[PDB]
Amino acid sequence: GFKQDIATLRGDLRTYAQDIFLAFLNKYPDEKRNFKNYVGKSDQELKSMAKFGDHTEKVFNLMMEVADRATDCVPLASDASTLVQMKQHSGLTTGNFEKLFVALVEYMRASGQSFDSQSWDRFGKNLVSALSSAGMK
Ligand code: HEM
Ligand SMILES: Oc1c(F)cccc1F
Repeated sequence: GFKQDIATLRGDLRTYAQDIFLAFLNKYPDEKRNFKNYVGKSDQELKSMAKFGDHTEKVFNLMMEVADRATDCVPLASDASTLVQMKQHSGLTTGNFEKLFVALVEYMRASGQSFDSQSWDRFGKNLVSALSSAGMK
């Protein structure tokens, strides 16, 4: 289930962090509007670019801590506040987060693996609600 999935993802974190973010950017090409540096690059090129590797691993590190601190796929209000109050997310709306989690869930569905995709889908919808509650537009 959800907790084991966090351990699975952490066990190959750099490869999952990259592959899931790339699934997000390729499913939602207009999301590159927040990532000008990424435009006109193939996956393999992105995975050579220093800000890409470092950003993707920092997102997935923090994602997994918020998932690990959740109860029944419901994130802490404190983690939602932190995410809202981040200077880097100045531009962002919950729709950015909804899309990341749709891609994650669809990546998990297509994997050969026994990920609890139901629980990640629930986690993403609960995170979006929390973010709204904490001030994100
Ligand atoms: C659970 C979900 C997410 C977590 C935990 C998270 C976490 C983080 C963290 C820790 C940073 C700081 C990275 C750094 O600059 O060192 C960051 C930066 C950033 N995040 Fe997020 N993030 C999430 C979702 C999103 C989404 C969905 C977007 C855009 C669609 C986004 C866009 C950014 C951008 C643009 C930056 C800084 C500029 C750059 O990418 O280089 N984040 N995020
Ligand atoms: O505690 C944190 C951070 F330090 C960064 C992003 C999200 C989060 F919940």
